[PDB]
Amino acid sequence: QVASGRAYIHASYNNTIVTITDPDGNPITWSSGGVIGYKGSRKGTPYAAQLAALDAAKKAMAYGMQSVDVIVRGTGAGREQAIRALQASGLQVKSIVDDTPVPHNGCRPKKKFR
Amino acid sequence: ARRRRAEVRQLQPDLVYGDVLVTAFINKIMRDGKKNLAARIFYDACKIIQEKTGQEPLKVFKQAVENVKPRMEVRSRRVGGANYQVPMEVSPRRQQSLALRWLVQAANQRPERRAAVRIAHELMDAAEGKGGAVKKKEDVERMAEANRAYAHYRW
Amino acid sequence: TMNITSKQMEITPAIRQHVADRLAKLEKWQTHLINPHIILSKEPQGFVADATINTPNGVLVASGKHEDMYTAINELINKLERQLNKLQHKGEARR
Amino acid sequence: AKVKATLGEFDLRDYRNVEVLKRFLSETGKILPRRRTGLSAKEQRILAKTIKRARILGLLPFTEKLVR
RNA sequence: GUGGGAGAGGGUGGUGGAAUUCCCGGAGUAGCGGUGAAAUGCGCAGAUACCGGGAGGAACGCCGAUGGCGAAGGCAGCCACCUGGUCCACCCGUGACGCUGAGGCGCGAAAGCGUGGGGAGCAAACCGGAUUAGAUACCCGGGUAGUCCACGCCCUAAACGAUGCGCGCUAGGUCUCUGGGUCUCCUGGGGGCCGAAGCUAACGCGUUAAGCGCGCCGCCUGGGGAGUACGGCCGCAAGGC
Ligand SMILES: [Mg+2]
Ligand SMILES: [Mg+2]
Ligand SMILES: [Mg+2]
Ligand SMILES: [Mg+2]
Ligand SMILES: [Mg+2]
Ligand SMILES: [Mg+2]
Ligand SMILES: [Mg+2]
Ligand SMILES: [Mg+2]
Ligand SMILES: [Mg+2]
Ligand SMILES: [Mg+2]
Ligand SMILES: [Mg+2]
Ligand SMILES: [Mg+2]
Ligand SMILES: [Mg+2]
Ligand SMILES: [Mg+2]
Ligand SMILES: [Mg+2]
Ligand SMILES: [Mg+2]
Ligand SMILES: [Mg+2]
Ligand SMILES: [Mg+2]
Ligand SMILES: [Mg+2]
Ligand SMILES: [Mg+2]
Ligand SMILES: [Mg+2]
Ligand SMILES: [Mg+2]
Ligand SMILES: [Mg+2]
Ligand SMILES: [Mg+2]
Ligand SMILES: [Mg+2]
Ligand SMILES: [Mg+2]
Ligand SMILES: [Mg+2]
Ligand SMILES: [Mg+2]
Ligand SMILES: [Mg+2]
Ligand SMILES: [Mg+2]
Ligand SMILES: [Mg+2]
Ligand SMILES: [Mg+2]
Ligand SMILES: [Mg+2]
Ligand SMILES: [Mg+2]
Ligand SMILES: [Mg+2]
Ligand SMILES: [Mg+2]
Ligand SMILES: [Mg+2]
Ligand SMILES: [Mg+2]
Ligand SMILES: [Mg+2]
Ligand SMILES: [Mg+2]
Repeated sequence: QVASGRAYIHASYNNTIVTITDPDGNPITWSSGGVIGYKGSRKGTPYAAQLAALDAAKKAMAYGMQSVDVIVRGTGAGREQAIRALQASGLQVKSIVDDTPVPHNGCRPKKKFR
Repeated sequence: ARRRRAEVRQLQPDLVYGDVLVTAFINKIMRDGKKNLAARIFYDACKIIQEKTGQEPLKVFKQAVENVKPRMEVRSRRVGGANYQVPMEVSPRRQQSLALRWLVQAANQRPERRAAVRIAHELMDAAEGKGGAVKKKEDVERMAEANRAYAHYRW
Repeated sequence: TMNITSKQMEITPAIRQHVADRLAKLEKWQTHLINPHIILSKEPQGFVADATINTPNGVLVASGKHEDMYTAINELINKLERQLNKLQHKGEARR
Repeated sequence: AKVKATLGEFDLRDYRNVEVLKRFLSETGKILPRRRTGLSAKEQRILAKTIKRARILGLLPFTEKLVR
């Protein structure tokens, strides 16, 4: 049972995924737009991110989680809304960092992205 | 309404309760211009609204109107390849208009033989939260809500 | 149903069902063709074939003109087909 | 807030000097544009070449996460 | 000749981190993915999202620019070595030693071919799912050549500034890269923009000419047939001239 921990926000154009970890970074609980009754592109919406981040923090609070650092990956419609929703969670949000991965000109992208 | 804003007419208050909301209602009861008809119905109903459930027919009426006005509704936009039902708040203007309309409409579908009775009863129930009108409200409102996530496409 | 007007001309049951047959080409699109109306007409240059048709997605109007009556009718259907494919595909630019 | 003024007279071309060089990187680790460093063209080149050597040596970073 | 400069110019060796994929360990649960909306697909045989470890290939984010360099093709992480071109200064050496250039010779993007490596990502062909009246496509999930390396071929292109090379002459304004000076500026070499004169059918060009002139080379002579046929030469073939 951990009070301090982490929130990882995976925000794509298709969906928003929140996974809350221990301080070591091991998942405690997670949630997504799909974990709420959303399928299709409705998963992508900011409302969905919100509903997901809530349910994630909520579930985390049952393991006695209070403080989290928030780590953000991707450019989503739900990116900001998730950040908001964790702050309104009752969780402490001890920090916010953008870890979104970017190539130093790496692998060739799928034709869509060129 | 391309050009400016479209004036909302005010309305002569009525010669029984001196209240605009009643005439609008009587206007909505009206059919083919026969206003005298549209009047007696409302008032006859008002007889009945006192007769059974002794109370203040004004009060009952004005209550069941607030019990009808929809706070949130869907209005659907085309975005890309699909038509999204979209959540939006109703103006007080539109709520009145939707209040009165469903009221009557649901009234006239009641099984009561005499029109004023239908008007009587529908109003009495809506005051209490029961009826065709009220449903239509709650209905419209659950159809908003569930679309909460289309609230960003909002004008 | 389908109506044909031969205006200032003596037409026939046989050519009437021919125009019914040429118009049948639009059945290809599988979309309701509502009270179609063709009008055949002489002219000093050549014949004239007009048609005006409404469909769930809009209305078709067009004129064929030509020496041979049959090539006028064909021309008419050729012009109509285009209009019909456009009503059918137009907003697919839905990106 | 131009950087070549924010600092004294130095040697860009000196790859070991991490205190000078750190200033020329953004908060995210990126080489800052002329619009910030205030270097001329010819200068800004020598800068980036030597920044790069330094990051190989372990001194300057490559990327850094963005803290809000 | 002496002395300096800028540069992604070329070749060889070596080398750094970000990222993608896969594998292993952990932790965790009901979905992930994807689209205009979906479906195929992946997922309780434990996926996605998260942390640690490993393997491997390709491309080098910021700097980065309307920038630089090259005859063109083209060239971009960093280091060293080998090496071409080019500009400025000094005015020192030679004494018209020049220009062009049919043939010839060499270079020549991508695709393609041979032999042998390599194979992460991407992706013709191919298989599905959608879209659609249909959809041998566009969109989605898969996917093999190939894309990478060595060596050898192929020799094409909107190989474009659709503008051959050299020289001389004919207002300037502006910003830009790179030298030299007694540094507002002056002055070379380069990259842009606007424009005197003048050109042009117009569009536009204009000291980076499409102006005014000389030299030399290449090319045109109505459209289609046709870059086809035949002959010849070249190529492993494709196919090229
Ligand atoms: Mg989605
Ligand atoms: Mg090289
Ligand atoms: Mg190497
Ligand atoms: Mg695993
Ligand atoms: Mg099991
Ligand atoms: Mg990993
Ligand atoms: Mg350029
Ligand atoms: Mg080129
Ligand atoms: Mg001399
Ligand atoms: Mg002499
Ligand atoms: Mg030759
Ligand atoms: Mg080649
Ligand atoms: Mg190749
Ligand atoms: Mg080939
Ligand atoms: Mg082959
Ligand atoms: Mg090969
Ligand atoms: Mg092979
Ligand atoms: Mg493979
Ligand atoms: Mg078929
Ligand atoms: Mg297919
Ligand atoms: Mg595909
Ligand atoms: Mg694929
Ligand atoms: Mg594979
Ligand atoms: Mg070009
Ligand atoms: Mg040519
Ligand atoms: Mg030439
Ligand atoms: Mg110049
Ligand atoms: Mg050049
Ligand atoms: Mg000009
Ligand atoms: Mg002039
Ligand atoms: Mg000039
Ligand atoms: Mg000319
Ligand atoms: Mg000819
Ligand atoms: Mg022809
Ligand atoms: Mg050919
Ligand atoms: Mg040939
Ligand atoms: Mg031959
Ligand atoms: Mg032969
Ligand atoms: Mg072969
Ligand atoms: Mg040729």
